[PDB]
Amino acid sequence: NDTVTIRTRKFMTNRLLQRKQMVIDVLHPGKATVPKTEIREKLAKMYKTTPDVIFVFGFRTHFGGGKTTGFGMIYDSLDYAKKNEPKHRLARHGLYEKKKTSRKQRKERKNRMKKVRGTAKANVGAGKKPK
Amino acid sequence: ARGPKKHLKRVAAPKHWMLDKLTGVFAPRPSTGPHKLRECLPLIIFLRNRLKYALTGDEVKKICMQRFIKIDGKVRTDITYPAGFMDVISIDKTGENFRLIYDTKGRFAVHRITPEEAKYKLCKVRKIFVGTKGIPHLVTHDARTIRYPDPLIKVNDTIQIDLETGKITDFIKFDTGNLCMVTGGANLGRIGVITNRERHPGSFDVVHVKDANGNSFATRLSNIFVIGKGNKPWISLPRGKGIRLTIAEERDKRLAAKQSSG
Amino acid sequence: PVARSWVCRKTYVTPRRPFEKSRLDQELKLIGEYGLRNKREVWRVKFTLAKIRKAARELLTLDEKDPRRLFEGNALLRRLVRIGVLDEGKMKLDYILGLKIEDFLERRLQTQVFKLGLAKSIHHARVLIRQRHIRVRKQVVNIPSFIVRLDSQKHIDFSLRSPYGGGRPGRVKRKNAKKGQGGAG
Amino acid sequence: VHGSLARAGKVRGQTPKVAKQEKKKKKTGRAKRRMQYNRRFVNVVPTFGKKKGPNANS
Amino acid sequence: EKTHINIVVIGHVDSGKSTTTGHLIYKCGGIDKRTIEKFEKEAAEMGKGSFKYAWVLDKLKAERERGITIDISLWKFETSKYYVTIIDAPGHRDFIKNMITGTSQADCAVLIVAAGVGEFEAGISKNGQTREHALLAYTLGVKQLIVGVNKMDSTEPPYSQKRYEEIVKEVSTYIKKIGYNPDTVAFVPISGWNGDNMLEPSANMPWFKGWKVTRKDGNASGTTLLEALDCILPPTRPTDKPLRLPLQDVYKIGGIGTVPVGRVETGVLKPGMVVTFAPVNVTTEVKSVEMHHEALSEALPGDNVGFNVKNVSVKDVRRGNVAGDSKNDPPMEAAGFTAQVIILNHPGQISAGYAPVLDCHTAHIACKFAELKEKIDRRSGKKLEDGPKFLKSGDAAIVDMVPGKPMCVESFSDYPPLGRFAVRDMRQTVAVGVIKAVDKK
Amino acid sequence: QLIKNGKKITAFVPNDGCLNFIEENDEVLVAGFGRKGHAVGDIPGVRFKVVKVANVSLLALYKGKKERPR
RNA sequence: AAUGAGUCCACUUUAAAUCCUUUAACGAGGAUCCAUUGGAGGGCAAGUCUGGUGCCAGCAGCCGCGGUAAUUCCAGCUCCAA
RNA sequence: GGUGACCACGGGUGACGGGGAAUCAGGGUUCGAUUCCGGAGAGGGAGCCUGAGAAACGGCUACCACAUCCAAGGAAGGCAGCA
RNA sequence: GUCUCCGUAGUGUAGCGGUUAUCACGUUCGCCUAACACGCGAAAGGUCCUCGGUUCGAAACCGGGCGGAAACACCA
Ligand SMILES: [Mg+2]
Ligand SMILES: [Mg+2]
Ligand SMILES: [Mg+2]
Ligand SMILES: [Mg+2]
Ligand SMILES: [Mg+2]
Ligand SMILES: [Mg+2]
Repeated sequence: NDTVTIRTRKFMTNRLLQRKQMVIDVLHPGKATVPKTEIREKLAKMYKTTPDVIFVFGFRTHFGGGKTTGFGMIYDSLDYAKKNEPKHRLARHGLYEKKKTSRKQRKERKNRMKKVRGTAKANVGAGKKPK
Repeated sequence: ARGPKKHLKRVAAPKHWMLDKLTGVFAPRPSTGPHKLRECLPLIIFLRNRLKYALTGDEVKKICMQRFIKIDGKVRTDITYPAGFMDVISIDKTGENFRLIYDTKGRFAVHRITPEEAKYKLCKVRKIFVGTKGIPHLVTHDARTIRYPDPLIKVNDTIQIDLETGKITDFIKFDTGNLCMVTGGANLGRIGVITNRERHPGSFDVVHVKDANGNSFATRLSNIFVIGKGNKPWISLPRGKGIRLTIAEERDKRLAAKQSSG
Repeated sequence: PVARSWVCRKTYVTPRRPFEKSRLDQELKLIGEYGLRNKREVWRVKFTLAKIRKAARELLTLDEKDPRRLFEGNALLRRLVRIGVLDEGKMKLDYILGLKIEDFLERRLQTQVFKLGLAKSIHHARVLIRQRHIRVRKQVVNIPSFIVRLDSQKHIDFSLRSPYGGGRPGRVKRKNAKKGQGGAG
Repeated sequence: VHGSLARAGKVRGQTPKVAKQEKKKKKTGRAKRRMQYNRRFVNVVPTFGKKKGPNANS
Repeated sequence: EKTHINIVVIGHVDSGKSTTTGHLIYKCGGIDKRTIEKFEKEAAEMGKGSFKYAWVLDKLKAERERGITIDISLWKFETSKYYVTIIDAPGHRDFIKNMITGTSQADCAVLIVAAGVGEFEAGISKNGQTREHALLAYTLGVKQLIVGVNKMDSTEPPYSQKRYEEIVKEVSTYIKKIGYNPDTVAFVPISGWNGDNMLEPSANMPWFKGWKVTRKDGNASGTTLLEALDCILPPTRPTDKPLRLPLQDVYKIGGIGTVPVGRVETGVLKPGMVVTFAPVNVTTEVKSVEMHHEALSEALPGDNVGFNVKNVSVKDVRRGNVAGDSKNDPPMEAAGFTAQVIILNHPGQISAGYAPVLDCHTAHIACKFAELKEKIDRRSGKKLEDGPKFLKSGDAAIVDMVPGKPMCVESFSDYPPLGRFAVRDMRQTVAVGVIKAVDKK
Repeated sequence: QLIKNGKKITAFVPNDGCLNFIEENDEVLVAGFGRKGHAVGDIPGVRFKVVKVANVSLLALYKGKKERPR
């Protein structure tokens, strides 16, 4: 924490997705890769925002420690951040849930429903028996 | 095949799209539109690879579906809409306008224009035919056709289409001594003046063009777009004024720029 | 199908005839004098010089004032004087044919640290580079075959994390210290 | 068949089995190249012999 | 939760061994009336109508045409309390090697004798096979069993007291001699060919009031076969002990490849780790496991399952090979072993170099007795003398042998199911014993 | 006798005692004997040599690195 | 004195992981944490060493070696090439 | 009438064609089933509905060769797609 | 898994419930030669595939198992 610094570059703003995006590098001379949460709040202090709208990813560390570079994303509002931002990053921040079944099981149910025609009760009870 | 193709491999994409090899297997495959897919710039790569407003196809799809991209004064939500030559791309939320013009190396460059200049657009007439009730027509280099043109307008001349009306306000005849631009082939992107036109019946006419620096080249007639009345262009030219300069005088320009910046 | 590239090329050529005393002795002399691991990484620099000389000879066969000849000749001479194997005043295609693989081997990082005196021998230089002790500018390099340019020549120095610049002594030093303090109160 | 296959492996059978002598490990790679360069490139011998081979059975 | 138990049916030739279990499976719901009537109509042509219930177990066409069981076969059903599977035995002098495999891959047994006159006497005798079967069950490790007498409907009078009493006392004193406890083992009268006394107490015979069984775990009373088998002792499961799995057979199923089939002795087998087969010393990742055409996530001990393996052929691994987890201690080829044996009967003296066939789990390998170490008392393992020169019947001894063919054996001190073995020659069990010390190659 | 096309050939066994590792009805792998369908050395009319027997290499058997599959 | 190959916390990566790069802590004196594959008559770099075998076994792409003192087979040692 | 020693016609191909690959004084000699373009095929043939576009086969019809279930009355097939 | 056949020196096989031998050989040794070639005469070579049972005694009479040669089935 004593020697960790954020530096921004390729900064630009767009109103198309209502955000400002940049590529940043953080300097840890002798420490591990800085945690994305730490980048989040430090960049929030940098741009006078809160560490709930900050979005960072793609942090690759140069050979031999020291510099690591990632792509930073800041939005004007959390509602816009929810509106246009990938669901996996929303789930990383905990704002999106993926509590669903496997792709294989989903395909099994989709193919089993094709054997039953029209009848709504037998079309919704298709996957009830072969669990 | 048993029908039309609706895929485009990444390596088989047009070279001027400046796509790489490792991102994926496929290319945008632009939808049918006013321009052929060989010389069109789809909006996905225009807003992802040229301006970096979007990082992915999904993001550029969101940008398009929020109805901010305006092409030729009309809102287009097609992610792979073929933009093409000198169609005005207007974004009002961020307030800039783009004119899609080839650079000196035959690639669509990011050319920014004022709104009062973006209000209009040059077109190259491709055919003139009279239709029913004796009504003349005019089909441009786009898919755009219009009725009741000036009878002085002939084939492969230039017309001034102002947006939001689709009408003609002025025109440039294809005449010796007029400023042109090459729209295909090796000399793509070169601004020059019509010096000669040799015509070969039953084949393609060849036009000889000299630029400002005196470099004279030639190209087929179908690759020429008249852009100026004599020597003043009717549009805003990109950087370099469409003057193709060789690698010998490109390298030392790079060295001078590096020396100035260092 | 797959979005790979599979564009690769070999960097060395084996000699046409094996088991000849003159070539074997010359290659062993080079290996011993420059601290190379095997014959592959001297055939590699021989192949590089062969490619450079082939390009220079072909350019020489081109006519004078030919713009392709001029452009590629200045490009090749610029690269040669950046890597430092050619003097800045010898900007001619004829002098490229006069080069030798010793000039290229002298520009290796392994030889350069030994010449600068960061290491006591060429083999010590190689192991010192491999154990992440040598840095160029700010990047640490662990590749002995790192060709050093003239601008990067001055910026070769010990790494900060290594126990030769900054602190943080090695594991054996720390173990010896803790054994010593566990033996003596 | 004329019946001469009964002698297969005869000499390898009769050969007395002597074990390999346990020896120090040999340096490999750059160290091996350094060693064999040092042996035959940096040395001065005052003895005659007309440049005898490296495996002299003197 | 539900516990799975293996049951093996042992009996004599033409003793209704398959017929009464066909009745059992039909009444408990393994087959249907349409299938059983199809079996009846198929038996109608060549006249073997008495074995229409037997052909459910007699899967082979050769078995059907010969009227006998050649090799063991498996079936499944669910009982009112827990889940069991059933194996039949050939019950024939020629197919002792076939039936001992099934009896070895067992948790419990049911023994069948025909109650008619002229068959029971031949069934229990020196030439009789009931003695051999009851011997080999305890030899291979059938801790608890039941007995059901079949075909008392052919007796005079049909369904009678005194015949039942005399036969149960005879078999009771025999099993008391061999070790089994008549109080623990249940005694049932069943009329196979007529189909009586499997689910309900048949009213044709009222003289039997039901049996009572008393065991160290608890007490139970029974009136029908289901009531008997719903109170059997649940065998222990040595899951913590590393994986051992002798192979009953190897099939080549079209679409999936080579599927070994065997009963899991120790440990848990699940798809997702590499396994090693001991006698052939080949390594292979398991792909899937499956019981009775039903997929499983685990193979608990006592489970007769077939498991699919990858990149091997049917000729690499054969019957009798034992598989085990390579991450744990891997089973592997044993040069020889030390065995303590109880010799049962042999017309001549037993000397060194005697090479009978040793039957251990599924492997049936001829082994030559390398030498004899000492003679052993019948009980307590008492020392008698050292360095024997000959042996006779009714004697226990320490013997070291090496199998002629490659074989994997496990000491009884480590793997109980693989420690048991039998010795067969002249169509009698010559010697019975266990393994103490094994060397490893 | 080759498995494909059933042709009968003669293959040299190239070491001191590797014939002892060869028995009847073995599945052997045979390669060329050096000069493209021409006899080599003092062996008349032999153009093939055994490389593997029973899916174990003759070199491995000769060096004792692994054993016959009993 | 210096380091990894490995154990292994965290970060990072990623749809989620893995791997790489970072980074705690262990981790080298036969540093047993063990480099192999083919050769040593010539072509063709390397032994007229020693012990067996005795035109046998075998080697040998080709010349050729082996019939009791084998620079060529089977081995030990030592050398050679990658 | 048309085509042929300027090689027709016929046969063979261990022939899909090309961009390309190996080798490398120059000239050449071999290889391109293989990710890009074009063609052809969906077990072998053949015939069709629909549709702008198919002689489609993860569409249909028939025959041939295989082959699944069956209560023997019938019914259902096409991995040169990913595994 | 079942069945059919075979299994004696190293090959080619006589063999008797009271004897496994010879033969073309194959090997070794003398036998002449620097090396041979040809040629003369002897010796060894068997748990009768293995293990047992019947018998006073078996290789052979019988029971197994093994290896090889034939076929029949064997689909978690
Ligand atoms: Mg040697
Ligand atoms: Mg073909
Ligand atoms: Mg091709
Ligand atoms: Mg294709
Ligand atoms: Mg088709
Ligand atoms: Mg079709």
